[PDB]
Amino acid sequence: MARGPKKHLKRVAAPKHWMLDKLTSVFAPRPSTGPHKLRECLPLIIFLRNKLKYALTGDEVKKICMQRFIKIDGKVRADITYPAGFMDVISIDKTGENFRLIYDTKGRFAVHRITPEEAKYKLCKVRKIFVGTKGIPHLVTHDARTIRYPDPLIKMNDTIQIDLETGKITDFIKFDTGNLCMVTGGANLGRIGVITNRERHPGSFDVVHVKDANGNSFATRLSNIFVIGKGNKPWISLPRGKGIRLTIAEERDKRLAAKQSSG
Amino acid sequence: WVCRKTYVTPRRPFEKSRLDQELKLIGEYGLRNKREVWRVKFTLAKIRKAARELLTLDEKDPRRLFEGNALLRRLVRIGVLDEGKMKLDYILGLKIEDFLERRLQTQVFKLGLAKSIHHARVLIRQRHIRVRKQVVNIPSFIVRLDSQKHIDFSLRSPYGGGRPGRVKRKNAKKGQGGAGAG
Amino acid sequence: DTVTIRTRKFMTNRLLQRKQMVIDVLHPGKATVPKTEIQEKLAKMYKTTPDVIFVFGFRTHFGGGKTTGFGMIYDSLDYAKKNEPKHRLARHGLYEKKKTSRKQRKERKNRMKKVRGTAKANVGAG
RNA sequence: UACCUGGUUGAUCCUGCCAGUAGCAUAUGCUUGUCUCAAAGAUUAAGCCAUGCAUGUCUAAGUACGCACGGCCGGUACAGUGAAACUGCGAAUGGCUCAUUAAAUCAGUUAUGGUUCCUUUGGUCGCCUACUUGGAUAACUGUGGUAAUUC
RNA sequence: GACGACCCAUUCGAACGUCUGCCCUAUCAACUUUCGAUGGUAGUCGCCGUGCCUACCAUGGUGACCACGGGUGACGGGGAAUCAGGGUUCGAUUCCGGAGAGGGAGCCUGAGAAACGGCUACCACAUCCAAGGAAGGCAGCAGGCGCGCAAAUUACCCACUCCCGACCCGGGGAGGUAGUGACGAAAAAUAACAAUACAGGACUCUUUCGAGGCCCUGUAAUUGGAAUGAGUCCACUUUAAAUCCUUUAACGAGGAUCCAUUGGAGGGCAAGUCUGGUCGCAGCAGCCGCGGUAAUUCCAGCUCCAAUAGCGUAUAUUAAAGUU
RNA sequence: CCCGCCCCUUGCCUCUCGGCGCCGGCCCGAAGCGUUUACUUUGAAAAAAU
Repeated sequence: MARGPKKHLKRVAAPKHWMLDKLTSVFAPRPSTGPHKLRECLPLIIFLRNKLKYALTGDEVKKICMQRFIKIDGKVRADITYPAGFMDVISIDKTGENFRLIYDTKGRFAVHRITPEEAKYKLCKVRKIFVGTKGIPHLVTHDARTIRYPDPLIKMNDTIQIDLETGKITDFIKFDTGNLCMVTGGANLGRIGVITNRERHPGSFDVVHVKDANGNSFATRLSNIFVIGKGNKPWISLPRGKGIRLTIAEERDKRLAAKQSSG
Repeated sequence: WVCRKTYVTPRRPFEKSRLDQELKLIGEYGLRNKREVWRVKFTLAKIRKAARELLTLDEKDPRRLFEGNALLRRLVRIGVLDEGKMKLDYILGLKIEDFLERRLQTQVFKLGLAKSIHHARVLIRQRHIRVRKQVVNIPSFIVRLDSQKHIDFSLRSPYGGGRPGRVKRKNAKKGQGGAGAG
Repeated sequence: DTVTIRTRKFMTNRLLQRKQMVIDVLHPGKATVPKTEIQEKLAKMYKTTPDVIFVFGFRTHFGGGKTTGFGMIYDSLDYAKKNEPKHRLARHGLYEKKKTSRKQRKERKNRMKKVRGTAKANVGAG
């Protein structure tokens, strides 16, 4: 079957980090088309009945979205399979709560509640600079927003703080060694550490070393690096564990050390 | 979806020596079938197979430490192994009888009221015992070490408090309606 | 008989206008009491009266002596009547849907394909 | 469980096969008290098929003079509900089978700086008529034709 | 707010292309070329790159490191069975990719199709008819015929899971539920305890004799008290509605019934030179061999052994095979 | 069995642009690489179920 694009998605080929079961039926939600990559998305309904358990059936989530209590990036969305991804803020204004989508140290989108103050902006990577007609420059970001007239000194692999309401960036970082970074793709995920070094090749990818403040060195491809703030100075509130990432032996030891699994 | 076959069959079909061991082992613990024996012996040989891996690979490699620690923890948790042992070499000193001792029917007999091992199996199945608060029908439980002092009769049953059975309660009414006047 | 309803996973679900918890029940007599009896008692534990209590679940553990279900409590009637799955409203009546069903529907449709401009005729034919 | 046992001779030691042994999956015989899990017209005929059913769809927001219902008071564009019909969108997804197919398919790896892209998301949206231009089609009404059709 | 539209970016992809990887055959060793084979130059065509196609021109390309040709009960892969180490065999079948809707060819619409629950024609089939004409494609779910060693209900329902639509509201044999089901897997009932009765042996006393006495055993006779689900069955519960299960009344066990079978007993190989019948007949026997009047192997009875809700038989395949 | 020393020691330079130094002048990291492979060791990179 290949006379056009498919529309079903199974459960057993579903991207594994949404933590689905398999004794519910064959299908899984499928992200609809949008700004983030299909693998990198967390569909809306999985945050609302397969995490926080406001709803219990998919029809219930549709009944929440219809009354429009949900926002994403300060605008109103009303699908059940809206494709939100990394660095967005969800905002329920009927609870007074704001969430942030960020990577756990085990590489899955966690619940990271935040102040309303922080929830007025997000961190956006620059990917492309493109001169349009009549000599105007542009930015292009991973959340796929086109912000016209950027000041010229911003280059790709940099990051920019965006004001959700108005565009028109507040600050930026210029990519270099000794800046604090998060990993967003690759087999490493959610790890935090300073850049330390870069390496360039002519075509065919290139890699970027990273080192943290716990004395571990690891590397990742260039295009999986994301900047979060100046050296040892995050401009976001980080979820617990701080991207350090333990081994399984040490992690076991903590649970049996406090002797705690309930409270 | 997922299944597996727990027991295995003997390689040789007949051998007087082998058969005598399987017979006398069943006699001791009051087991039903030889399939209930080979099941146990599978478990032992399985644990012995995992163990034989870990002994070859240098100490202070992460695979050997984390696995061994959690393996031995589980052997200690059921109490077929001492913590005065707790080395991977002592896994191999394990043998068939220590498993069979931890079975529920053996522990019913050992630490509760029975008259023979044959009695004790029947009490578990006729629901006259519990394990802490919970009725069981399984005389093949394996009983965690901590819980070998919470084996009690059932809180409702003719043994301990609870209603009289229908052999008793029949005969009580046999003094008034079975021979009382009719 | 002996009825113990014990409160576990209390959540105030403002978005759906309800309060959802677990219904943990202990009873060493005959386990499993009617769901009608349960919602009476839970009505007089948060004082909300039994026309906004809804319960379901109630599988009884092996050996009895405990049963565990899942219960909602709505703020008002109209909020229940709107949200509530159709079968759960019809469970203790205040709602129904007449269902013929599912052969009468299909057989009408296939007859309707044959005519045009009149939808009422095939239905009139009985 | 890193294993063998019977058979060529009057007798012995070899070579070698046969038979014995255990698992697995299809068929079949005989027998069967309770519980949970569940494979099932592939093998041969990608042979052939009665009958029934398996894709439709409307919000305050494209088009309501149904003579339908309703109104309460109507019409100033003019209600409220609304079958029908034009219009929009989908039917290129799923489901099923394994016949063809040996560098083909396919798998890992790479490339579009050689290209297209419904849709979503973000930008782009001022070189005797305008108080709003033109004329037909369906439903509908009425009259028909065929042995017979979703004509 | 709703709607529409142009271009760029993005998402979902799509399409071509790189390197490496494939089962058997030499009783297949040379093959390919103007019916383009390989290359050059320009053009045509196509979404674009390209002998994809045309004109002109060049004479190459591939092979014993197995080409080319032929075969395949060959869809490919993620995998599956067996196994010390190394391997061998299988993969139609739930995920991913591909191909196809009786066989062929052509084509409309659309962003997307060489679509078949769209269309047009041939060929092969087959239906209705007033004989003038008209209509059809179950390798979709059920069901039937045929084929065979060999395979289920013309059941219930959109509640779950998701998908489709102008849309919170509609629809979906996708999907969920039940039935048939000894493919296969997990759990484990078919009697437990005293009395009497004989029986054994440690033990004690006694010079032996003998007696006492303890530990257990079966085994008879009855019994005695106790216990329980198998079933029957009001009730709760389950769920879309129901079944089942778990939960609970009341009934429900004395061994005779609320009955365990399948194979075997000469050797391999755990188990009888018991009795009757048959007497190289009838039959048994994977193998070696049994049967000709005293049958440890046949036909039965008795007894015993193995496995146990299972066991036997046929065939494919692995281990056994250091007999690839 | 990580720096260096006998001649060698991660072989060289040449330098120049953007930091570190010390008091215009001077020193040392990054830039071309050691004839090529295999081999070995580490990273990156990999759908899920099993």
